[PDB]
Amino acid sequence: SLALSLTADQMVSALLDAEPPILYSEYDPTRPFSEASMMGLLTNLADRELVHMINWAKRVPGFVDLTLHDQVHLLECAWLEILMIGLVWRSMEHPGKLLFAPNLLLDRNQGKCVEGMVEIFDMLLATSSRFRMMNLQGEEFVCLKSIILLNSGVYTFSTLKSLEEKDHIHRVLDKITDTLIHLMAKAGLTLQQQHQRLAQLLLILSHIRHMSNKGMEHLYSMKCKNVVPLSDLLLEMLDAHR
Amino acid sequence: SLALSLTADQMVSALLDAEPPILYSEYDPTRPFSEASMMGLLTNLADRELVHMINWAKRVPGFVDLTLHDQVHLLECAWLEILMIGLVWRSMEHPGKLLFAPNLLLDRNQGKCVEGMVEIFDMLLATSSRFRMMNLQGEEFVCLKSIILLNSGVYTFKDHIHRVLDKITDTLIHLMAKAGLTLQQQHQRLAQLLLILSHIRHMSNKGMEHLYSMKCKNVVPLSDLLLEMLDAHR
Amino acid sequence: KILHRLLQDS
Amino acid sequence: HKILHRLLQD
Ligand SMILES: O=S1(=O)CC(c2ccc(O)cc2)=C(c2ccc(O)cc2)C1
Ligand SMILES: O=S1(=O)CC(c2ccc(O)cc2)=C(c2ccc(O)cc2)C1
Repeated sequence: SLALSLTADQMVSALLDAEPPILYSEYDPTRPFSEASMMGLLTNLADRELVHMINWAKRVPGFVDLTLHDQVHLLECAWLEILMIGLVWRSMEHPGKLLFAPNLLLDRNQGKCVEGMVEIFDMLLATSSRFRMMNLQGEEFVCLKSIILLNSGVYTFSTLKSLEEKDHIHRVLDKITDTLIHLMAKAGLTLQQQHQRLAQLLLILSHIRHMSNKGMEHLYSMKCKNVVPLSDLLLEMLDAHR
Repeated sequence: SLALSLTADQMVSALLDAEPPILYSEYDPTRPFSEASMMGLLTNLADRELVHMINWAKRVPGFVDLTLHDQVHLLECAWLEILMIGLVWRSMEHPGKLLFAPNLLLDRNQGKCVEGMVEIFDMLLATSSRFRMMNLQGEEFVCLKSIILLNSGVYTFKDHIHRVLDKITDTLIHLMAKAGLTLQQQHQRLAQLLLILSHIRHMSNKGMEHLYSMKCKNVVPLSDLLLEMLDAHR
Repeated sequence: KILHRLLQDS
Repeated sequence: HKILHRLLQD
């Protein structure tokens, strides 16, 4: 298809070109935050980011080739992982802080305004500290983010033709793997340093999955508690994870 | 450190030598299963498996080098992942079935005997078919399991753990090179294996909340060791 | 299904 | 986390 014939530098350029924008929040520094107000800004922010992510997913090489129900499944399972790694990525050059928006840069002390948030806050910070220590590159970021979209839901899909579409997902994933190796070779990394860094990057996705699962329970805790109003799309993505 | 010194073949043999044994289920409730009897068999089995896992971890190269608090943190974070990847591994040549014990082989219909269990059952069977589809080797399996132990709790703290993690990467690549796979085939299979760990973590989180439900539902009393491991995820 | 709608936008 | 302490020290 389109993604299979695509080269490494063309894979990178397609992903780099499909990046969603950085959005601003309605945050007013004149007033101090509360649990309801802070959680209202983050929920409003994620809801708007969700819209851009869905159209970003449509531009990931291979995602169009899938059926609409398979596209829904991957996004239903990966949406918070993708929001989180994007948050971690743009927070990379702000140690000890999470850049939710250019006008919203929070400490872990401010994250205490929301119950249970500080645990997920520290996990997001440690991941961003890990990206900084690894000096993660933007070309590697877009590859990892596309891997999350294609991988996080592929093990919850029994036709042989079902197999054919699933084997297509593994075919695109193998291509993105080749693209990551292609990038590391250009940076002057030895073959040993290439496999090692590839392992380090993919092992972070395990922790990102963990953050998303812990984050999924935190959002479901506030849907029933009704502490902050959740948008219609977010409540729909939340019921996918039950 | 002592784990960075030995070679890849030496690393594989040290991991294969430390493999815990396959334990048997209790033959006492060997009748057809209710929700309480099945949960009692798996709780008892998992509790006894935990004891062997803790001693298996001490034989993981580089694990003893860590402090006791660091050993406690890694085992607290990974114990259900490690139990699950072991269950998936020994269920490989039993497609459509999960071999909890040699005398306790179950399919997804029997998993429905417990509330909320069939969902975790299907994710476990899906992991087993993936290992079978990939033809996962025992030397690869012991590498993934050690990676889970050292990696799952490392970002909740360090530099020595990553060096041992890099060593198991070198060991994984060494195994695939012996199998004749090309360079492109080596870093694609490395990627495919490590991406499964993301799904095994997902199963652990879904399993963790499921074991918390039946703790509160109190379908079966949990051992003090299992309670302490479950409380670490709260 | 809002996700199904947003995905099926031409 | 005390039982895990004992088993790790035998
Ligand atoms: O886990 S969080 O605290 C972080 C986070 C988030 C992550 C990225 C965003 O762009 C916006 C929000 C969260 C979020 C919050 C509400 C929501 O509906 C979706 C994600 C929660
Ligand atoms: O998530 S489970 O259903 C799977 C599982 C398990 C997994 C592997 C084992 O060797 C033993 C038990 C479970 C287990 C069950 C009871 C328990 O007390 C601890 C783990 C639960």
